[PDB]
Amino acid sequence: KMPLSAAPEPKRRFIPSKNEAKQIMKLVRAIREGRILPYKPPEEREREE
Amino acid sequence: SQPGVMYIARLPHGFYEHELRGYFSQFGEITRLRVVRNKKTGASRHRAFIEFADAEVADIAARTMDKYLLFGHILTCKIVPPAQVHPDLFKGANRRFKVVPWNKMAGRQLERPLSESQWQVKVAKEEQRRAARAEKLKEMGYEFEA
Amino acid sequence: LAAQAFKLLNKYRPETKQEKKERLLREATAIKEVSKKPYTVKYGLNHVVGLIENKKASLVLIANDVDPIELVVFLPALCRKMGIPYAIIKGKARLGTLVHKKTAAVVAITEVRSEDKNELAKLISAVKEGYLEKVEDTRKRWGGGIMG
Amino acid sequence: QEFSELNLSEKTTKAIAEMGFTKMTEIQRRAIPPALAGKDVLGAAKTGSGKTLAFLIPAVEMLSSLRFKPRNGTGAIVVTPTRELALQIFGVARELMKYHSQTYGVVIGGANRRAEAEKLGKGVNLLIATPGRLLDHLQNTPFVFKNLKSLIIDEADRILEIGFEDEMRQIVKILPKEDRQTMLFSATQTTKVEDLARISLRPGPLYINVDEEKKYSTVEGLEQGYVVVEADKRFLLLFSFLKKMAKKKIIVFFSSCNSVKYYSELLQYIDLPVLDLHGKQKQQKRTNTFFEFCNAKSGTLICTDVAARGLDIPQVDWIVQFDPPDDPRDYIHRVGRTARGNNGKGRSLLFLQPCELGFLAHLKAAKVPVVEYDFPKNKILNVQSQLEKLISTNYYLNQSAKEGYRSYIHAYASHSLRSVFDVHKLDLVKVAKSFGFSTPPRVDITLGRRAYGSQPRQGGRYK
Amino acid sequence: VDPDQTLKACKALLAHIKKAAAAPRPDGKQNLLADEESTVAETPIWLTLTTKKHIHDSHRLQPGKIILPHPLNTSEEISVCLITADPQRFYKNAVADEFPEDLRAKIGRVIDISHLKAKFKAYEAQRKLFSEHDVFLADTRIINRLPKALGKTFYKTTTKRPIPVVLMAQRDPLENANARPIPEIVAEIRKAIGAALVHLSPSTNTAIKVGYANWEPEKLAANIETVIRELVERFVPQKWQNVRNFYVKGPETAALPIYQTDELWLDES
Repeated sequence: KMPLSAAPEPKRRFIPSKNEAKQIMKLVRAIREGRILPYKPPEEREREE
Repeated sequence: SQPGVMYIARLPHGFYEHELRGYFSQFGEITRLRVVRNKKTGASRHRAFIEFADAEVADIAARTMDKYLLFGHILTCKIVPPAQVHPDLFKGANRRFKVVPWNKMAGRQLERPLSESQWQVKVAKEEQRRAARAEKLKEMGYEFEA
Repeated sequence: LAAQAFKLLNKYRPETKQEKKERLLREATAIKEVSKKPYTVKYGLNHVVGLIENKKASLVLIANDVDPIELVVFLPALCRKMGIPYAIIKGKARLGTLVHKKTAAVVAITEVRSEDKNELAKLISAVKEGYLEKVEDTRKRWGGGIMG
Repeated sequence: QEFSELNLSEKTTKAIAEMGFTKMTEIQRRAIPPALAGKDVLGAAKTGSGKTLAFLIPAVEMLSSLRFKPRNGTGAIVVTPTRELALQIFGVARELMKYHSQTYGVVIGGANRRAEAEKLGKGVNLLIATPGRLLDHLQNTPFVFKNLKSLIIDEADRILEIGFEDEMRQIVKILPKEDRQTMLFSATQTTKVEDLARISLRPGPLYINVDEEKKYSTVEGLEQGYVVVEADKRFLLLFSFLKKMAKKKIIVFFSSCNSVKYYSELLQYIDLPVLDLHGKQKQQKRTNTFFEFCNAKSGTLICTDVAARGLDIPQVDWIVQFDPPDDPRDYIHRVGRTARGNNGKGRSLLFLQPCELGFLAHLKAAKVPVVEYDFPKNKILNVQSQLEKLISTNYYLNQSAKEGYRSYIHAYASHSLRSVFDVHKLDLVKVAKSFGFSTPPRVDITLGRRAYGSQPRQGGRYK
Repeated sequence: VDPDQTLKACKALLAHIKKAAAAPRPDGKQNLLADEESTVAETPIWLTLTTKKHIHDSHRLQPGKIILPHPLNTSEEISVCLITADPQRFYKNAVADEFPEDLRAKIGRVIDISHLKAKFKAYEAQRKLFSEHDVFLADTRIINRLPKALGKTFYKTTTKRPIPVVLMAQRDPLENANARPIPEIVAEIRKAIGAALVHLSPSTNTAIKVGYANWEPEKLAANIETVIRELVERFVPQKWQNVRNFYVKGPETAALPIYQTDELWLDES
């Protein structure tokens, strides 16, 4: 009736992701250096091409 | 060669009369079929009885369509044993269950003109039911006139 | 029943690499110029086993053609012991297409969005009325033989 | 006499000043000066006089005066009957050693054995313990207890009532005796208590009596109401009650401090205002909160039954026993008398599951009139989905719910009336649903022939 | 209609309700979440009309609103659900900057029609929605689609049918919402909370909730006469003749009459 593990649940399973936060900040640094292109919604890419 | 009666329940709205006959006519010949429906409003009670000519094909259909997830309904396909078959169970089989507007009949009967003495029956019924109601509310106390 | 289960699991597929990078680029430029927990189909053998053991999984779909079959023989008994409804499906490649991989030995669903919780419940009941009791007597018996 | 009269250390004076205690009761004033002189103490005070400070001041003074360190092991050991009493004494000792470099710890049956073993190995100077777990740690775990100078036995009548007689006999046999000061307390005086005082204390005791002689334990002028509610709806019923009996005075009793803390945070989020008295707060906060509740027109205060055992209960409309009572005789008689009140009669409601109905048979044997309260099913405010979403999304509330669930299970397991309240008859899934869980978290409910040719051992050493 | 006769009917009904609620129950138990003042307070008072013929030729599922001098649904225990049509987020923020003293407190949830057909499609979900709140308001733009979204759970009875509110002005959802501005939206909902509801059922009986048993009897009598006058010339066909009975009523008591007949026909007989 109960789980086999009595170990505590890590707080990471209740808060937003930290790996994605680091990835998003790396992307923000890349956009600020102009290395990568920013976000354009798909209808803009369709009417451009 | 005895017929096999089949009880099908948890019917989705749509699997009523001709769809049942066609779909289980793919499974074999059907002698009779009847969907139980309400008296007051013409509407299925999600329940039906289908009589096939062959008992083995009835067992096959009930076995392979028993726990079928159809339109959010898990069906109930169970073969009624030959000893437990009620005699006049397919009384309204192979017939349409017509939707009859009972309340519209009641309203247009309320509209309907009574001629001379049925209004005397009207006021007689009115007066002694008022008398009984008067006894009931004189038990607690509330006076009325007219 | 496999079609119904795959309709629900196709509603809850994970995201591909392109959608993940596209979404992350969207958040990056939104930061340049609020969310709830994502709900997906859970996959991976060790991850799904850990979900079953902790009674987090709600429905488990096990592939039937795992070539080292030892990786999944204990799984029906484990689901029976912990009380999670399970079903054996045809094709690890089918479960693979669902999770954007070539194959998937087992998938599990734990929790869903509100708008189809009832549907998940019905599906669970469906398998536990449509597969678990048809297996209940033959799950214990030896198979095969050339008697005749 | 006030606390500044004795020449205590400045750290101890500052700690008592922060608690807010400036005047003593009789038991403190009559026990602390002889116990600071090194004399063993035999007491007759009840729960709530203030005996906790009366045995904690000499222990803290001894530990500070001999300059104890964590490498020195246990200096003083306080043995308590139940785990919640041990936790209350642990909170008091945490408040008392705010400025003292000495360590303090609790060892109670139902907790992690390995974590307690590591805690004892690192060094706990003041050890507040439960007899079975204390004996287990004294026998099978390596930790230093050779520098023991103070043994306090608290509420010995209850410990002899539960059945820890042989456990305390082995505890007194194991513990060092030379230069050990013993202080034993009991609200009654039985033959087993006399035997324990004879084996433990030295030939010359000092017998101190602080007890009221006019105990009004009459078995006729009482009326105890009860409500039969299944486990998975229990809290919901309470919540509905606590939202329908607004603009009234309600006291609610829970079995543990952890569940009180959890339900306090829960009712803060679920927009029902309450007041909380649990042993994780400052003593000053608790006294101010009880004073505010005592001088209010309405409101509800939630606390532990053992925490409000020593409390001047004011006139309230409802006394609710949500959890099983720790002392059923004391609960029925004294809590019903304080529920009835000096003026217009309040009512004492008890929450019963449909597996503890044998309590009613006990109420049949004691000739206590009962009143059954039923509730409609449609008038229960269903906030179960919101509760489960809150538990699943909030990490602090999830932790508090787990701690309250474990505390409830362990307090239910360590129950005096094991026939009426048996953990094995409890459905853990339903009670965890009451706490707000979809699946019940893992807890430990528990925590022939002799050999052929085997004659009893007559020699050798086993460690 | 003679007003002091309705007044003494209100005294008789309130006296019977008070005497019935104060009677002890003989099973040896007492109600826990109920009190005498609460049992009286939750008891409604009904007004029933027995038109000679049918008022409507079918089942009209949208109620009719009658404004009262003394409004209904005034307790803070009453929780209100608002069913909007275009962006529920817009109306959530509108509630977040509306009247926080009363309207914001009463309004418990605000949902769209899309999320209604998404999350409350099964019968358990709409039964839970029925059990949670007690006053439902719905935008007139989507009130036609509600019989399908909220099925027999909401529309077999009449007590908690959605009350129509106008939230229009004088389409992509996110970029604009064709709605009247906020203070008159507050007035529209406020006016709609306290209002007698008339339900155009086919057959003769039409019961209208008009008050409670904690009320002053003169307030109840004023409510009766106003409900009579706004009921007859607006919803009863062929006006002030079809009327036969106005029965004032308690839910578990008898029907006290206000009898309005010398004649039971029209000209045809």
